[PDB]
Amino acid sequence: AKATTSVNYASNLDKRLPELPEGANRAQILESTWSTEFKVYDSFGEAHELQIDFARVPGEVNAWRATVNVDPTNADATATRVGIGTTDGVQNSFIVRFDNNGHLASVTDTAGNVTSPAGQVLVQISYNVVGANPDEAGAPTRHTFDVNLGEIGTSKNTITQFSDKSTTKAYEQDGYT
Repeated sequence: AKATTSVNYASNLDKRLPELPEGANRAQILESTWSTEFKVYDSFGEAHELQIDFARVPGEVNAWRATVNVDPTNADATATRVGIGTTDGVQNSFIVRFDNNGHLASVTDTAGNVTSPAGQVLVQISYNVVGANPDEAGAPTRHTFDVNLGEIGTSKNTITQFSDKSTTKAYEQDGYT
């Protein structure tokens, strides 16, 4: 068994999606969110569900908040965290921003850590592997891997924000059982 080390995403987020309204109902939450899921693997051979939900940042054009959880039905226990270069001092969301052409521009985590202005965009992810024996100090054992959103400034194999149907999804990961 090989633990996942990278998950690659591509495809589009519809620039025209409505912002989530104040006191949204069930149908309104669904309408304002693009939800994605994909299977990753831990080092013990077990599969986990990686869920990333995207929604526009109210009040900032070309900006979306992505909320990430491994195993949504156990998300309190997995305590997923995401960051740029780290998963310490951070929550489980990031803001992805696009330029006026619809192309990826930056990702910023909840601590303010931000991608370089050019090149590939990697978001580090970690979560507790539940049931795994804790570590030396007793802390829960975690699995870390990257989410690769593509190359800044290009549409090929990269997440985009055009005025077109939402299609963003994970296309590949590298672990297996």
